[PDB]
Amino acid sequence: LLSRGCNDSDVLAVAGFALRDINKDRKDGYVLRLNRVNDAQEYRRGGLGSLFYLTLDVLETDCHVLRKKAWQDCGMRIFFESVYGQCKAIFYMNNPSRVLYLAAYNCTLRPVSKKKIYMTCPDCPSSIPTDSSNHQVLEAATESLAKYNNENTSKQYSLFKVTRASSQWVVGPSYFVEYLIKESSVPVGLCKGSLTRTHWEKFVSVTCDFFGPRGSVQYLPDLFPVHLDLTTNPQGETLDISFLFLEPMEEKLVVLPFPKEKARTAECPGPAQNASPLVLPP
Amino acid sequence: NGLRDPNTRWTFPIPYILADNLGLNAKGAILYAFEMFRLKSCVDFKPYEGESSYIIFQQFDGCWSEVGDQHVGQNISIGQGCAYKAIIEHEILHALGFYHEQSRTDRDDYVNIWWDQILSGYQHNFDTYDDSLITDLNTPYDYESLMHYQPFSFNKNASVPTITAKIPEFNSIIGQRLDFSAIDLERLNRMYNCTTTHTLLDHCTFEKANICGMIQGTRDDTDWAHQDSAQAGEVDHTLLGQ
Amino acid sequence: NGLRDPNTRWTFPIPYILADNLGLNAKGAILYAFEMFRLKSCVDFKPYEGESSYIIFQQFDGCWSEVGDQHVGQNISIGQGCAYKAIIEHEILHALGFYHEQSRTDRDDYVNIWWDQILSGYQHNFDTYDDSLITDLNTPYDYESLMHYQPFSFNKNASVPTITAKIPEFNSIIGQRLDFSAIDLERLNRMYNCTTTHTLLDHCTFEKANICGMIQGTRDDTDWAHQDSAQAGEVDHTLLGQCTGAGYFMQFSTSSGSAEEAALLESRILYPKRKQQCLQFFYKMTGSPSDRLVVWVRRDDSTGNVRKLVKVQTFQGDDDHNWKIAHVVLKEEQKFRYLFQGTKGDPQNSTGGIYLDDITLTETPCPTGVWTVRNFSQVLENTSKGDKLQSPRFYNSEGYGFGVTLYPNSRESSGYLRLAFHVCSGENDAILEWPVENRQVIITILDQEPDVRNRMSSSMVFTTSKSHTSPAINDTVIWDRPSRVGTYHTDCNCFRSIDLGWSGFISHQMLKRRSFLKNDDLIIFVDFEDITHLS
Amino acid sequence: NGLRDPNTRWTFPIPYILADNLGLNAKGAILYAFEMFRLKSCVDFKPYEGESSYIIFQQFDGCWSEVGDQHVGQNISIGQGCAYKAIIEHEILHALGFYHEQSRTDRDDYVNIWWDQILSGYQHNFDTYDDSLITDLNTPYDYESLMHYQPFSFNKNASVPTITAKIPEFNSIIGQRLDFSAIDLERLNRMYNCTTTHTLLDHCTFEKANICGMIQGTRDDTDWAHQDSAEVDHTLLGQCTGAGYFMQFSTSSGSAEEAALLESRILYPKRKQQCLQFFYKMTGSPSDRLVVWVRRDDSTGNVRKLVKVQTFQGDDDHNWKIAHVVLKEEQKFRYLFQGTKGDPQNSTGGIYLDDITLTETPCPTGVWTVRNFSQVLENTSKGDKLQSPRFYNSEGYGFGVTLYPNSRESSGYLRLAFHVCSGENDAILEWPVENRQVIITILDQEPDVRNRMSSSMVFTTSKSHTSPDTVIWDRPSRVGTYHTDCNCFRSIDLGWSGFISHQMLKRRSFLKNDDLIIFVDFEDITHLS
Ligand SMILES: *[C@@H]1O[C@H](CO[C@@H]2O[C@@H](C)[C@@H](O)[C@@H](O)[C@@H]2O)[C@@H](O[C@@H]2O[C@H](CO)[C@@H](O[C@@H]3O[C@H](CO)[C@@H](O)[C@H](O)[C@@H]3O)[C@H](O)[C@H]2NC(C)=O)[C@H](O)[C@H]1NC(C)=O
Ligand SMILES: *[C@@H]1O[C@H](CO[C@@H]2O[C@@H](C)[C@@H](O)[C@@H](O)[C@@H]2O)[C@@H](O[C@@H]2O[C@H](CO)[C@@H](O[C@@H]3O[C@H](CO)[C@@H](O)[C@H](O)[C@@H]3O)[C@H](O)[C@H]2NC(C)=O)[C@H](O)[C@H]1NC(C)=O
Ligand SMILES: *[C@@H]1O[C@H](CO)[C@@H](O[C@@H]2O[C@H](CO)[C@@H](O[C@@H]3O[C@H](CO)[C@@H](O)[C@H](O)[C@H]3NC(C)=O)[C@H](O)[C@H]2NC(C)=O)[C@H](O)[C@H]1NC(C)=O
Ligand SMILES: *[C@@H]1O[C@H](CO)[C@@H](O[C@@H]2O[C@H](CO)[C@@H](O[C@@H]3O[C@H](CO)[C@@H](O)[C@H](O)[C@H]3NC(C)=O)[C@H](O)[C@H]2NC(C)=O)[C@H](O)[C@H]1NC(C)=O
Ligand SMILES: *[C@@H]1O[C@H](CO)[C@@H](O[C@@H]2O[C@H](CO)[C@@H](O)[C@H](O)[C@H]2NC(C)=O)[C@H](O)[C@H]1NC(C)=O
Ligand SMILES: *[C@@H]1O[C@H](CO)[C@@H](O[C@@H]2O[C@H](CO)[C@@H](O)[C@H](O)[C@H]2NC(C)=O)[C@H](O)[C@H]1NC(C)=O
Ligand SMILES: *[C@@H]1O[C@H](CO)[C@@H](O[C@@H]2O[C@H](CO)[C@@H](O)[C@H](O)[C@H]2NC(C)=O)[C@H](O)[C@H]1NC(C)=O
Ligand SMILES: *[C@@H]1O[C@H](CO)[C@@H](O[C@@H]2O[C@H](CO)[C@@H](O)[C@H](O)[C@H]2NC(C)=O)[C@H](O)[C@H]1NC(C)=O
Ligand SMILES: *[C@@H]1O[C@H](CO)[C@@H](O[C@@H]2O[C@H](CO)[C@@H](O)[C@H](O)[C@H]2NC(C)=O)[C@H](O)[C@H]1NC(C)=O
Ligand SMILES: *[C@@H]1O[C@H](CO)[C@@H](O)[C@H](O)[C@H]1NC(C)=O
Ligand SMILES: *[C@@H]1O[C@H](CO)[C@@H](O)[C@H](O)[C@H]1NC(C)=O
Ligand SMILES: [Ca+2]
Ligand SMILES: [Ca+2]
Ligand SMILES: [Ca+2]
Ligand SMILES: [Ca+2]
Ligand SMILES: [Ca+2]
Ligand SMILES: [Zn+2]
Ligand SMILES: [Zn+2]
Repeated sequence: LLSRGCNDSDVLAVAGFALRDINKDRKDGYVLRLNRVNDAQEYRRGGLGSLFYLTLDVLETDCHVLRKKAWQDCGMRIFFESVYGQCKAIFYMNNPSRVLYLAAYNCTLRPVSKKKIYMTCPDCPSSIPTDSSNHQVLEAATESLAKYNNENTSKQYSLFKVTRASSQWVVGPSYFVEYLIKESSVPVGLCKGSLTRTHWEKFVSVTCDFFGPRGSVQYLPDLFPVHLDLTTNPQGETLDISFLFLEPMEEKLVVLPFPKEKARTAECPGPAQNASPLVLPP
Repeated sequence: NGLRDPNTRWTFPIPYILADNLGLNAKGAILYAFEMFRLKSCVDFKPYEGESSYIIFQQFDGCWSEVGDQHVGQNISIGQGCAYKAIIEHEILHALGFYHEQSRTDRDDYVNIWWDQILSGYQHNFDTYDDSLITDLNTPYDYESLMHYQPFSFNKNASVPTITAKIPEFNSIIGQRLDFSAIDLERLNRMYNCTTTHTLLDHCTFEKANICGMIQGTRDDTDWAHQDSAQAGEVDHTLLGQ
Repeated sequence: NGLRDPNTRWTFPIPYILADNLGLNAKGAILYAFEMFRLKSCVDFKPYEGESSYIIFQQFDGCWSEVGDQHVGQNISIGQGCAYKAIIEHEILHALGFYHEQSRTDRDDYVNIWWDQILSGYQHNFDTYDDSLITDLNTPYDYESLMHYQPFSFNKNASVPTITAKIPEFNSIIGQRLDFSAIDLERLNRMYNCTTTHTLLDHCTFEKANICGMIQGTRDDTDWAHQDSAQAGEVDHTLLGQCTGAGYFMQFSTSSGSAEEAALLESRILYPKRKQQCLQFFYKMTGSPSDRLVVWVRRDDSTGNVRKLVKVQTFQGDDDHNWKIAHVVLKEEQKFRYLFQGTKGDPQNSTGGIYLDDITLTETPCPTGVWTVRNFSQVLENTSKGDKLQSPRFYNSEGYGFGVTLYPNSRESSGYLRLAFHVCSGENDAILEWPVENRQVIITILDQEPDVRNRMSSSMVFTTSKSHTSPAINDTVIWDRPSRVGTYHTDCNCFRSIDLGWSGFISHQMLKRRSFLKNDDLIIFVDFEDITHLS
Repeated sequence: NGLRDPNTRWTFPIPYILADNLGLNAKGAILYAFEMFRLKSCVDFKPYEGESSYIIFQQFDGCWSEVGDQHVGQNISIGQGCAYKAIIEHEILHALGFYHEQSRTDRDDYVNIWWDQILSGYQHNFDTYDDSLITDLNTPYDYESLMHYQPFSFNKNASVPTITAKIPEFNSIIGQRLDFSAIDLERLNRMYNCTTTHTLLDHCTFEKANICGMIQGTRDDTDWAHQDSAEVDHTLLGQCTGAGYFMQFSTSSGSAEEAALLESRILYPKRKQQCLQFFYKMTGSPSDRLVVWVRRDDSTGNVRKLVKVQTFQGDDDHNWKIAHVVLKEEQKFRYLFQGTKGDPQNSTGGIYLDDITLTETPCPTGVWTVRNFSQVLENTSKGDKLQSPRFYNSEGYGFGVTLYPNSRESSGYLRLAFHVCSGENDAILEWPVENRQVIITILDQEPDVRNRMSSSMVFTTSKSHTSPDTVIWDRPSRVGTYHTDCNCFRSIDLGWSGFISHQMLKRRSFLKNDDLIIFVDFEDITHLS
């Protein structure tokens, strides 16, 4: 096994492509930007390419995966609601055959540390779990949806799911949300909106945009372990890859166990797109 | 409650951008808050001209500021209803390196936090900073402070206060949204070495026998009495015979 | 009256030299004047250490300064007789870029100059300056200014003033030399961007329901009331019933409950800048004689936790029920809070309580001795010319016993108060050096205002010296062992030296003005300390 | 018993880490042990700051240390009950490079080991090392050594001693836990080229005719005599003919208010605080005054600024009395004694001064002298008791000690037990009082601290100290027993059955003038948490 640098020109492109494949594979949540390659290691096989094992540092972008954008098509999210963390991925490459493939992955993500946000900006809307225990977040998304249905006479829409949420209390209870919808289907667009009550005046706002491999993502509580192996075998696993080829010739790949981070080079981790200690992973 | 590190201090005038996503009501409320700063302190504002740090005010989600001068220049948000002058003033005090008053190191001497009554996921908004991070500016904890949170902030139940003053009178006072408090100005002035307000040109109440350095003419026939408020109905306006 | 050009400003601390041509008294007085700057402003001073601009203080002809920072460094003269703090403060205000008040551009609106009464060739000392040379710092003309000339300045005839106020009442007030005026501090602060001051660490008058960020303990038994002065005969010390609905004091009742119940009034955390402080406050103990007001210090244990307790002083109920002044020497070099334990002794024998108001904490020495005369206005009327009052004996850091003689009506001039220091015999005399050779005597009539910046106290200074002698003691030094030289007083069972100090320390009209008699009483501080180490 | 290899010698200060697995009591007791090193030797200790070798003190199983400087740094264990001054001094002496005294090469000349009585699997704990591994530092074998094993060490049958001195009298003396012995300090001095201590600033018994370099005032009326014990001194009590010396100022003659200054040498304080201990008598008038002064530097390098620090008056007791004055000098100074005559017509006597000792340490917070203590032991039934006057700590907690002069728990032992007294401050103090380390010390009464081997027991007031079932250290007014004896609500008493044995109290000058001096400190150690 050859440990590789995180600033290497092949490793950088492979990580971007692998992350784009993960975003395309994902059925829910948001397109992830590659903050940097975090570790990289390679198994070499002569003329028929190599197998790469990558660890990444990553950030959540402004686009839901149902929009099907690449992460270069998407902006940096605001600091007070950034989701950040790390991915492990296994990826075959053979440029002479023009064959590139995400074999498997797992990712651990978190909302940005609530203490470190408070310290940076005390009034910033602190991010929260989107599950149905938060009645008032559901009230926020349904109020913004009701406002959108009252504004848009051509069609009417129903709440599918709430995808992101936060709140602030300065002028009063002030909730900010992103959520998915369908007409009255696969969810047809991503809504963004808010609900605020003062003791006297009340406000609602809304804007909305209309639009296998083994692996996983988890969203954990805030302060990055990642479980991943296609095999336990020290010999590695002769996994079929014949179906990758333009004529599906009989081809099988020896997947070794995931190369451990104790084999990191001094060229890892790489240079970050966003080095801020709030959202740069450990 | 001021950020100790002197690098975090602005150098006046703070250059500002108003983003065009701001309503007119929010742009005008910002410029009205600036007039209050200029009127009550040496804090000053100027339009942007390419400076290294500046505030951009925004109609983003919520109403919030990074604390102190970020030397790259920084967002402030003013969401709906934060058009109120005092909420702009509060966010600009965050921009001027000030944390919430209940986030003072000594805050537990002055306010109860009812952690059990805070919404789950929001207890950290009642964190308190150590004295290496923040100065007291040799000032007392101020319940009248604009930087203080009201009793019903981040609460589970609308009837139940998250935060209460240990002197119980001040429950009716904490988190006022009138203006800067006198101690918020005293702090702001200690933070920026302000001795003279930009717009208070003069004031006078005649309490002193030099009559605020007024003079009486001689071209006129006669003089105004400097009158002692002592006669039966004839009280001053400053003290009303109190 | 400030020199406009911002190049003429100092950068604090002002580096300084005391030349050896200054008498010890003058060196000591200059340091005392710096302590007033450090106490009332952000102005500070450091000994010289090779800076490009600095002040050197010297005993040249007369008492004078260049104006503003001369960037090569500059002389202040303090000639013989200019040792009093207000003259030093006036000269240091010249070095700090101030002109005289009657030289303001607008001065003709506020003062008459009787040009024909000025001595010939002295008309220029009354030259005004234009607004290009000088700022008003957006402040009115201040008759009470220290910079303002006295009515009799450069005058031909000793009966006739050179300069008089157009508001005729201020004829009596122009050229006060008590202290900085309130507006002189305002102008100095507007000039040098000051807001804090180096040596006022806290003060409290309780006028605000916030109680100055004081807190009440909960490991104590009860609480001090934040008592409103509205109740009959039960006023605060800040206002003494002058304002309705608005005088406040803390009161710990001792009239009911068990003995040894207590309440710990606790101040906000303080961060001292020096190794020593003086907590001054005003209090009453109208309750039981077994009631204790105890002052406590809660201090940092070096873990950032202000939990350590240190008892510093105790006070008890004499038959005097009126507002007493207290001073407590604190020695805090780490963050600390000053505390007042009120304690009930025998509530069955208390008809009252313990009271606090007018708290002031300065990072200074305390007044070494403190003397209060009750009902002074009534004393001053009742007393004949040349009659005396004598202060109780006090002991200095070195243990020299001393006191002040107050002659309320000066026989030497009508309408003046004469106030004179003497060494008392005391328990230590048999081991002290004699004659007293270099002990500076500072006497101050406290202006009873809690905020030190508001205060404009009167103070006179001398150093006990070999030159001080009288034929009444066969031409020997006055400061020799009082048993050998002084005169006996069964009034305290002491000898007391011949008394030195000023006929007309202060005038009766000046004492009445500025509310020096805040409670109609008079509080005199004395210090008496060795300045030999300045030689 | 010193490790010969010079590479094993620490270079001072020894950097230390107090690991948080130590109880507060152990942390405080280790800082107290460091003070004894700095007071009796040139050894010094500092908080750790990244140094290559260092001592980390930890609560592991029992008491142990690697011997000498291990150049990578090393553990010292201080387990349960291990947190006593002499036990900590024993383990620090191991780290400084000393083996146990019975492991000397020549030990056989001085002790018997009864091998048959050693527990099986402990034989090597009585090994002796050759003169290649060790060094006698050219000192005799010391039975009194702190590094010596107690006779019943590692025995099978608890009745039977493992180790005995060949000179049989020393068997009681061996394995003392009072503190370092003179020889141990002497061996430590030779090993670390120590010449003086860090916090013994001065001492004076006047035995030398130069009166320890003290000088008499001329800006006073009279002089102290350097009096010859022809009425005796405190250093010798007249044991030696012609050598008893003490300063005496007679007050039976002359006017009143007549005085004499005696002034020390000029002294250069290494710390902010010192304790001036001395012994004195005031057999003269009640109005005579013994005033301690400081002539400190006036900040121009001239020692002339007087500061009055304490006054002592005369009680009916005219026996030698122990004084302490806290000095707070940070610049060079003389301590001074003003003796003053009050009412000579009503003095038959004077003021006296012997055995002065100045240390750069806190003064004992409370100090109790029990007079004619041999007579007390002869008079007093088992389980009868004596109780100190009510001291107050720096925080204002009222406290005292209970002495049971004949222990009920065993023959020939004292019990000393601390208790918290009600006092004038209690209503404002926290309760229970805990994290306050009690140190009770029986003073050894040598005027030279290096000679002294004071016996000292330490504990920390704690929540775990609850008597069936509220904390003993909760507020005395409501968990203490009332005493008409001082109008005090003294609390339940905690301490040591067998603080010291009578047969040890007979020796070492613990009862130097046939009287027993107990020091107490009761100081908050919460800041060590
Ligand atoms: C009860 O307390 C009073 C004084 O306290 C006052 O009266 C109580 C009834 C309550 O109303 C308290 O709130 C109030 O403050 C004690 O009276 C004082 O006793 C002392 C000692 O005997 C007297 O001092 C002496 O005074 C003479 C001169 O008159 C001097 O020569 C002495 O040196 C000494 O100072 C004091 O005069 C006296 N004052 C009055 C007004 O009587 C009272 O003794 C006490 N009673 C009990 C039983 O505790
Ligand atoms: C003269 O001085 C004695 C004490 O001094 C001793 O006697 C002198 C004659 C000289 O020989 C000195 O060198 C010698 O030290 C005074 O006597 C003492 O007075 C006090 C105060 O009254 C007594 O204290 C009280 O005693 C009772 C018990 O008797 C206690 O209950 C009290 O609490 C309190 O302690 C003390 O006992 C007494 N001592 C003796 C031995 O008589 C004497 O008063 C003094 N006389 C004059 C006129 O100055
Ligand atoms: C408000 O007034 C304050 C004084 O009351 C100013 O505080 C001074 O600012 C100086 C920098 O402008 C500091 O100088 C630095 O001092 C440190 C040591 O403390 C040195 O390491 C630095 O090298 C030195 N910097 C330079 C350029 O020499 C002063 O120490 C500091 N004094 C105090 C008492 O804090 C504030 O700057 C001023 N603030 C504003 C916004 O006006
Ligand atoms: C009290 O506070 C004042 C602000 O309220 C300070 O005044 C500012 O000082 C700046 C220098 O520290 C001045 O900048 C310089 O201005 C001149 C023209 O006046 C230019 O030629 C210089 O290029 C420029 N300096 C640089 C480095 O470019 C400010 O003009 C000045 N502002 C005002 C409104 O006066 C005072 O300095 C301060 N004084 C004291 C004693 O603390
Ligand atoms: C204010 O916050 C916004 C985010 O809401 C920042 O704008 C982002 O900036 C990055 C870098 O140019 C882009 O990738 C994003 O697409 C931007 N997002 C949006 C919505 O504009 C902005 O830079 C911040 N400005 C300041 C002065 O702090
Ligand atoms: C909000 O808090 C109030 C006060 O704690 C709760 O009101 C009480 O509710 C009970 C039933 O649970 C009634 O029997 C009492 O009479 C109510 N008291 C008052 C003052 O009205 C209230 O239930 C809480 N609501 C929520 C949603 O938490
Ligand atoms: C100094 O001023 C006084 C007061 O104006 C002068 O006093 C006058 O003197 C004459 C006699 O020389 C008297 O007739 C007047 O009655 C005095 N006036 C007052 C008001 O008392 C004095 O003469 C002046 N002297 C000089 C040398 O100028
Ligand atoms: C102090 O003693 C402890 C053992 O009680 C040492 O800790 C062990 O160190 C080794 C080597 O690094 C580890 O393999 C063990 O797992 C550690 N055990 C425990 C219980 O922590 C410690 O290293 C010693 N320190 C020094 C400076 O001597
Ligand atoms: C411990 O040693 C003692 C003293 O040598 C032993 O005591 C003797 O025990 C026998 C019975 O075994 C008695 O007959 C003797 O009278 C005892 N002698 C004395 C002096 O008391 C004891 O047996 C030993 N115990 C153990 C456990 O070894
Ligand atoms: C002060 O004057 C009042 C009368 O107004 C009198 O009752 C009081 O006793 C006087 N106090 C003193 C100490 O003279
Ligand atoms: C101590 O013993 C002596 C006899 O040597 C006796 O006179 C004296 O009264 C005793 N004193 C005390 C305090 O027991
Ligand atoms: Ca007019
Ligand atoms: Ca209380
Ligand atoms: Ca008041
Ligand atoms: Ca002796
Ligand atoms: Ca002498
Ligand atoms: Zn805020
Ligand atoms: Zn050992």
